[PDB]
Amino acid sequence: GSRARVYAEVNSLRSREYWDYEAHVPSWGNQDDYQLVRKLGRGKYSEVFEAINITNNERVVVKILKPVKKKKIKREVKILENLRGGTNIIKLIDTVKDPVSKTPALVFEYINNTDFKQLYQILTDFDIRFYMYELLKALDYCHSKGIMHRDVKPHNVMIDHQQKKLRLIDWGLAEFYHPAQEYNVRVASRYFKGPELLVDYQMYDYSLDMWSLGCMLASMIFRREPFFHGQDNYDQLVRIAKVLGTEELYGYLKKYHIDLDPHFNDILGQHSRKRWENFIHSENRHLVSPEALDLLDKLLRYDHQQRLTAKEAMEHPYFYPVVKEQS
Ligand SMILES: C=CCOc1cccc2c1-c1c(c3c(n1C(C)C)CCCC3=O)C2=O
Repeated sequence: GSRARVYAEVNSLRSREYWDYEAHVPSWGNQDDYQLVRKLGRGKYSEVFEAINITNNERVVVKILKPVKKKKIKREVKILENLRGGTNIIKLIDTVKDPVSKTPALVFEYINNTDFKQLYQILTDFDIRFYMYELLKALDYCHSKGIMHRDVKPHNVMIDHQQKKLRLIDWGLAEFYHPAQEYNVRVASRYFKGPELLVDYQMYDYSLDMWSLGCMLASMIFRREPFFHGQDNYDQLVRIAKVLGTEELYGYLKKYHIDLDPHFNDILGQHSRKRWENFIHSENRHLVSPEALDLLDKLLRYDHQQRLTAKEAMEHPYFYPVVKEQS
């Protein structure tokens, strides 16, 4: 089997009520205090609005939850409660219901997001270090709280590039980590799915989020977004293997006794592991240092166990300029 190298037992060591979200009873406040201003987006199970609290004029974001198992709602609510105060985790202001329909909604702090497509073409070297460090604070926090996000991607990382504020949003796929538990591999967005998901390995952990973070780092330093652009879940693994290597994939599978869907036989081909320097060219050279490549190499690894933890990544020399500035 497999276990997280960090925070493996932290839910076991807490009160059952911490992680037994099905038993959680939220306190549902009154949505009538909020005026919806504009639609910001629509997810598979929610729609999101900018809003104003009419009682105090606070600008907020209201996530109206579409009908789903109330179990999934309790999970997201309990996770957000447990993460209260966490650095760079979106702040849950309240849990409310339409007082007539009883439809639930989550009220979050507002962030003035700069859409990532334009932003990621204009970041400086220091900006990338800064924002990756801020995102790592959120991941180390949630991992330390026994929670895997399972959907790290640019669309879930709100960045106010004027105030230099970052928040990790959309905890609707997040789950509690318990050692030896088998999890659904149908999580994360295609381009950010770790190889463990793509090969149907269910005994994954916090390190899934570190793969996704590595994908984001690669896209920022190299200016190829998304970095691994699969056409489907099968092709996603092929795109990874064309960089990390096919023999290297097979060694990973063998180590964890992972069975490979035979449809991969016709599409993986044979590929040597590539040097990360191969992705450097005149348009991105100013963003790519030895430190950046060393960090990236330690995140984008097949073996989920040997990827850096969020804390190990934060301690890497790549972030020394950020730490010194935050003196
Ligand atoms: C214009 C962008 C700002 O958007 C914000 C800002 C603050 C807080 C949140 C969002 C947000 C949330 C959620 C979603 N957005 C957006 C991306 C549409 C979509 C998926 C579900 C979700 O939770 C926030 O919590």
